[PDB]
Amino acid sequence: QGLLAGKRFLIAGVASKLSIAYGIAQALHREGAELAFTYPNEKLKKRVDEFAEQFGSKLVFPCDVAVDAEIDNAFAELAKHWDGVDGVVHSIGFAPAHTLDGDFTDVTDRDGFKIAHDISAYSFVAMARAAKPLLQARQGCLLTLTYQGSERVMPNYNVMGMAKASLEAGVRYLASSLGVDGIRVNAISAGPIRTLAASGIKSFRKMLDANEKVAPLKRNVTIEEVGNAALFLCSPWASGITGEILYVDAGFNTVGMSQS
Amino acid sequence: QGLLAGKRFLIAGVASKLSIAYGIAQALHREGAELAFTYPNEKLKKRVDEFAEQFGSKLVFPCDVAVDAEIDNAFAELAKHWDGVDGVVHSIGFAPAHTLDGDFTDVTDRDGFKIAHDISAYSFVAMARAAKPLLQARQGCLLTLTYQGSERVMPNYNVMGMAKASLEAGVRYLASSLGVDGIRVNAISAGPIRTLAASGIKSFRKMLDANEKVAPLKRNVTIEEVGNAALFLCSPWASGITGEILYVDAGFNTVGMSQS
Amino acid sequence: QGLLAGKRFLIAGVASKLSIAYGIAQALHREGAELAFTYPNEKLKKRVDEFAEQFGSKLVFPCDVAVDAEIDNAFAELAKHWDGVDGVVHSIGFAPAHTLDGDFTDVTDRDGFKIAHDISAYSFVAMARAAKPLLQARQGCLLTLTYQGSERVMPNYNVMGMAKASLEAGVRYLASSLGVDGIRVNAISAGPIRTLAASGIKSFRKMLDANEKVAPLKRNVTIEEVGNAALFLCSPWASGITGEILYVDAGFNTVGMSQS
Amino acid sequence: QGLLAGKRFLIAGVASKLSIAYGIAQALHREGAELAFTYPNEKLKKRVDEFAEQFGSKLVFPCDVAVDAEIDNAFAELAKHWDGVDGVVHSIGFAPAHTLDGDFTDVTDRDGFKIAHDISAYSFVAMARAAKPLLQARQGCLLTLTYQGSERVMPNYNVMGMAKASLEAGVRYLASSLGVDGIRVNAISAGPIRTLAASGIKSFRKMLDANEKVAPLKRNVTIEEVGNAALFLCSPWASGITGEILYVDAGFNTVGMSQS
Ligand SMILES: NC(=O)c1ccc[n+]([C@@H]2O[C@H](COP(=O)([O-])OP(=O)(O)OC[C@H]3O[C@@H](n4cnc5c(N)ncnc54)[C@H](O)[C@@H]3O)[C@@H](O)[C@H]2O)c1
Ligand SMILES: NC(=O)c1ccc[n+]([C@@H]2O[C@H](COP(=O)([O-])OP(=O)(O)OC[C@H]3O[C@@H](n4cnc5c(N)ncnc54)[C@H](O)[C@@H]3O)[C@@H](O)[C@H]2O)c1
Ligand SMILES: NC(=O)c1ccc[n+]([C@@H]2O[C@H](COP(=O)([O-])OP(=O)(O)OC[C@H]3O[C@@H](n4cnc5c(N)ncnc54)[C@H](O)[C@@H]3O)[C@@H](O)[C@H]2O)c1
Ligand SMILES: NC(=O)c1ccc[n+]([C@@H]2O[C@H](COP(=O)([O-])OP(=O)(O)OC[C@H]3O[C@@H](n4cnc5c(N)ncnc54)[C@H](O)[C@@H]3O)[C@@H](O)[C@H]2O)c1
Ligand code: NA
Ligand code: NA
Ligand code: NA
Ligand code: NA
Repeated sequence: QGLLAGKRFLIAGVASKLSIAYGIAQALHREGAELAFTYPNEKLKKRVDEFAEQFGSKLVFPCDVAVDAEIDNAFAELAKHWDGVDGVVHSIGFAPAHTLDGDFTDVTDRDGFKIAHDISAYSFVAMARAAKPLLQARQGCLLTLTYQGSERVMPNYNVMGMAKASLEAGVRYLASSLGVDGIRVNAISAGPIRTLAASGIKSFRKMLDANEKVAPLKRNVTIEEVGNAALFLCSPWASGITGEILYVDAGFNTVGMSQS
Repeated sequence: QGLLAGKRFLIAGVASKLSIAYGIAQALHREGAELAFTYPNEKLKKRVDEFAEQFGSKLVFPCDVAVDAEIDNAFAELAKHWDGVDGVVHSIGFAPAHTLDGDFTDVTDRDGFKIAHDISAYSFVAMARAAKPLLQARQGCLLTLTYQGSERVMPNYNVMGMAKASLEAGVRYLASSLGVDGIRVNAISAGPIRTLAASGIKSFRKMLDANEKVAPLKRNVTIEEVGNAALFLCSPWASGITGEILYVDAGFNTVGMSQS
Repeated sequence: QGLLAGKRFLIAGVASKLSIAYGIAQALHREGAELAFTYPNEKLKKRVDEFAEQFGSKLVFPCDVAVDAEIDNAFAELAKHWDGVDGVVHSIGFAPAHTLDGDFTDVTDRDGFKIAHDISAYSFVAMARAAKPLLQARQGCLLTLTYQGSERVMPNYNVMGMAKASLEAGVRYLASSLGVDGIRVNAISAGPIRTLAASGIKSFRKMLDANEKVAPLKRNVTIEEVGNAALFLCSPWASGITGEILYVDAGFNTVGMSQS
Repeated sequence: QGLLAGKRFLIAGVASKLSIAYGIAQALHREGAELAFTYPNEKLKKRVDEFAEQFGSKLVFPCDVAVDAEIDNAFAELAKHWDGVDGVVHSIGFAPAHTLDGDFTDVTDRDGFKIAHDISAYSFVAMARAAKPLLQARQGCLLTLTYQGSERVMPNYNVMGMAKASLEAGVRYLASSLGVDGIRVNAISAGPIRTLAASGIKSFRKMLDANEKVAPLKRNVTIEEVGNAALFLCSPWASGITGEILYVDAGFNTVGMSQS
C-alpha cells in the first residue's frame, strides 16, 4: 500500500509525456493515488484520454482556464464521481510567444500582459475557489508550479516573471484563506526542464547548459525529481507545510556567481 | 541651488494633499526640480491644475493608464515642452473595492484580478515604454510605489498583494532592459499611510495602531519620509542603485513577532 | 520495505523524547533506516544509549562539537562499522541563557556571541568536513535545523538570530562545495516546538499561543511533522533539492499581519 | 550649509584612499559633517591621522575591535570632545587569508570561523553598545557595510558569507533594540570594489569583469556611489528607514542569469 492509497488528485496541465504534470501524475499514481485530468481544448482531448488511461483513469474533463464556466463545470462534473478530493495540481502557464522574445520594455503590450497573468496566475485562484468544496471534504491541498524568474531576471522570460511573482503571492494569500479549513497551498519552483514549452526555442539548449554549469549539483533536474517533490507536498508527510515555495532546481537559486 | 536644480520630473498619481505623490512632489520641488503632472480623468483636472500651481508648474496632462492612447499622448504632449526628462514617478494603484474586503478565495473574481494588475502593475511598464525616449535623453530614472503585502500576507489587501508582487518583478525586468541606456528603475515599499485610499475604511485605524506597535521605531511613517526617500532615489546620490525595492516602513518588515 | 531500507543515518542532537532529533530518528527508522547517534557529554551517555536502543541501534558515540578531536573521533569510530553513510542530521544549537533574556544590545557579550556561533553554526561545517569521506561513499546528504529568527526579529532570541543566519549561509556554501560529490545539503526551518530548550522559560507558552493565532493552519507544528519533512529531505525523493531552507512552520513565516 | 551641517560622525575602517570608509568620509564631510576616526593598530596611526586631517579632523582614536577595552576606551575618549553623536559608521571586516582561498568544506577551520565572525559581525554589536549613550543624546544612527555573499554563494568568499549573514541579522536585532531611542540601524550591501582587500588577489580582476557584464547598469560601482548612499542613510532624509539592507551594486543582485 502506497503513501497515497485511497487518495484522489485532480491534475491540470498534461500536454505530452514531457509535461511536468505528467511526471507528477506518474509519482502520485506510483504511490497509489486515483487520478483525474483536465484538457484545455478539444484538440487535446484524445491525447489526454490516452494519458489518463496510462494511469488507470477515465476521469477526464474539459477545462480552458480562460473561461469561468469551464472551470466551474469541470469541478461539478468531477463531483459526480468524487465526494471529496485530496489535492488539486495546477501545472498551467502561458504567455503569447512575442512577449517572451526580445526587449522587455519594447515587447510587453497590455494584452500580452493580461493573458500571461490571467492564464498563469489568476487561473490558480479560480481553480482553488472551484475546488474548495471538494477540498474541504477531505482537507485536501493545492499545488502549483512556479519559476525563479519571479524573483530574479532570467533570460527569455519577460512578463512571465511578473506573472509568476503574482502566482507566488497568490500561494500565500490562498494559504491564509484556506488554512482554516485544513487546506494547505504550496508551490514548486522548478529548475528549467525541456518540455513542449521549449520546442522550437533555439536558445533553450544554451540556457540548460548554463544551468548545468552553475547548479551546485552540476546537472539539470528531471520531471521525476519534480514529481517526487510534488508527491511529498501532496502527502501527509507535508502536513506542517503551507504557503511554501519549494525550490527543486539542483540548488541553482543559491548561487550568486559561479567559478568560470 | 538644490540637489535637483535644472532637473525635470513627471509625477503621476496626485489625488489630494495626502497623496504619496504629493509628498514626493514637495520634496523634489524643494530641491529645485521642475515638475509636470498627470490627472486620471476630467473630474480631477482642476484639482491637479491647482496642485501643480503650488509647485510652479503649468505642465498638466490627462493620463488614464487604462488607455494605451492616453499614455502615449501624455508623453507626446510633455515632449513639446521638454527635450528630456530626469525621472518619472509612478504613484498609481487601484483594485475594485469588493476585492479588498473579505475572504481572498471567495472575492477574487477574474475582472477584479484583471483590473488590479492592469492599473497597479502593467501601467508602470506602459509608462516606462512611453517615457523611454525622454528618459534616454537625460539618462533619467523611473520610480514606483509598492507595499509589502507582495511578500507577506497583509490584512484587507487580497489581490493587491498579487498585483504588487507583479509590479516588483516589473521593477527588476525594467531595470535589466533599460540599464544599458543608463536608466535606473527602483521602488519604495512604503509602510501604511493615511491617504484617500483609506477614506471610509473602518479598519485602517486599527491597522495603523498595530503597525505603530510592531515597527522598531514605534511610529508610523509620513509622506515627508517617503518623499525624501523618493528624492534620494531620483537623485545623483542613488546612481549606483537600480532594481531595488527600498523599504520606508520604520522597520516593520524586519519584525517576525513583537513583544505583546 | 520502507523508503530508506538499507540506508544509514547519523543523528546528532537527541536529548529527550521531546527533541526534534528524536522525532527525526523515529521517522527515519519507521521507513527502514539503520541509525547511529552521538551524545554531548558523559552525563547524557546512558540516556542516549536508551534512546538508540528504542531504534534498534547500539552505535552511540561521544561528540562535544566544541572539541575538534571529538568530532573527528566520532566519525572515525562510526567508520569502523559503516563503510559509507546516507546522511548526517545536525540538530544541535546553544547559546548561554543570559544572551536570550533581555535587550539585545545590552546582553550580547563577546563570549556569548562566540559560543552561540561556535556551537550553533560552525559545528555544522565541522561535522560536514568530518563526515565527507563517509558521505562520498554513498553520495549521502546533510541536514540541519534552523529558525526564522535568522530572517526576522523573533522574541527572546537575540544572538541566536545571528547564529542561525550564519548557519543558513553555511548550508548554501556547503551545498556548493559538496554538490560535485553528489552530496545534498539542506535545512528545515521549524516553527516553535516545546522541547527541553523551553523548560523553565515562562514566556514560551505565550509565544506558542501567538504562533497558533498567526499561522495559516491555526495550530502549532509537531516533531512528527518536522520528522516527516526531514525524512523527505534525507530520501531519494529530494534528489533535486540542495541548498534549500524548507519551512515547516504551518505557514507562519508567510504572514505579515494577522486579523486581531 | 550642507545636509549634515552641525552633525557629527565617527568613522571606523579607513585604511587607504581606496577604503569604502574613505569614500563615506568624503561624502559626509562634503555635506558639512564634523568627523572622528579610529585606527586598528599603532602601525596605522600616522596614516589615519593624515586622512583625518584631510577632513579637518584631529579626533583620532585607537580601536582594535578584537579588544573589549579598546572599544570602550575609544568611545570614552570621543565623549571628552562630543556630548552626542549623529552616527557611527562601521566599515570593518576580516577573515584570515587561508579561509578565503579554496574549497569551503576543507578550509573553514574553527579559529578561522571564529575570527571572521568576531571581527566582521560581533564588532558591530559591540560598537553599537559602546556608542549607545552618545547616540541616544542626538538620536543618531548606525551604519555597516555588508556583501551579498551572505545571501547567495559568491566566489572566493567562503566563511565571510556566514559572517555577513550574521552581521545582517545583527542589523535587524539592533534596529529593534535601539529603535525605541530613535536610533536607526542600517547597512549598505556594496557591489565589489577594488580596495586594499583585493591587493594581490589575482582573481579579483576576473570577478570585477564578470560583475560588469551581469549588472543591469553594465558597470561597477564606486566608493563615491557607496559614499553617497551612506550619506543618505546617515541623513534626516532616511528618517523612515531602519533595519534595511540597501543594495548599491548597480543591480547585480537582481539578475538570475545574464545573456551570454
Ligand atoms: N519547463 C520548465 O522549465 C518550467 C520551469 C518552472 C515552472 N514551469 C511551469 O510548469 C508548468 C507546466 O509547464 P510545462 O513546462 O510542463 O509545459 P507544458 O506545455 O507541458 O504544460 C503547460 C500546460 O498549460 C496548459 N495551458 C495553457 N493555457 C491553458 C488554458 N487556457 N487552459 C488550460 N490549460 C492551459 C497547456 O495546455 C499545458 O497542458 C507551467 O506553469 C510552467 O510555467 C516550467
Ligand atoms: N497609502 C499607503 O499606505 C500605501 C502603502 C504602500 C504603497 N502605496 C501605493 O502608493 C501609491 C499611491 O497611493 P496613495 O496611497 O497615495 O493613494 P491616492 O489615492 O492618493 O493615489 C492613488 C493614485 O492612483 C491613481 N489612479 C488610479 N487609477 C488610475 C488610472 N486608471 N489612471 C491614472 N491614475 C490612476 C489615482 O487617481 C490616484 O492619483 C499606490 O500605488 C499605492 O498602492 C500606498
Ligand atoms: N524547538 C524549537 O522551537 C526550534 C525551532 C527551530 C529550530 N530549532 C533547532 O532545532 C535544534 C534542536 O533543538 P531542540 O529544540 O530539539 O532542543 P534539544 O535541547 O532537544 O536539542 C538540542 C541539542 O543540542 C545539543 N548540543 C548543545 N551543545 C552541544 C555541544 N557542545 N555538543 C554537542 N551537542 C550539543 C544538546 O545536547 C541537544 O541534544 C537546535 O538547532 C535548535 O536551535 C528548535
Ligand atoms: N570592497 C568590496 O568589494 C566590499 C564589498 C562589500 C562589502 N565590503 C565591506 O566593506 C568594509 C570595508 O572594507 P574595504 O573593502 O573598504 O577594505 P579596507 O581594508 O579598506 O577596510 C577594512 C577595514 O577593516 C579594518 N579592520 C580589520 N580588522 C580590524 C580590527 N581587528 N580592528 C579594527 N579595524 C579592523 C581594517 O583595518 C580596515 O580599515 C568591510 O566590512 C568589507 O567586508 C567590501
Ligand atoms: Na528580454
Ligand atoms: Na482577506
Ligand atoms: Na531582546
Ligand atoms: Na570556495
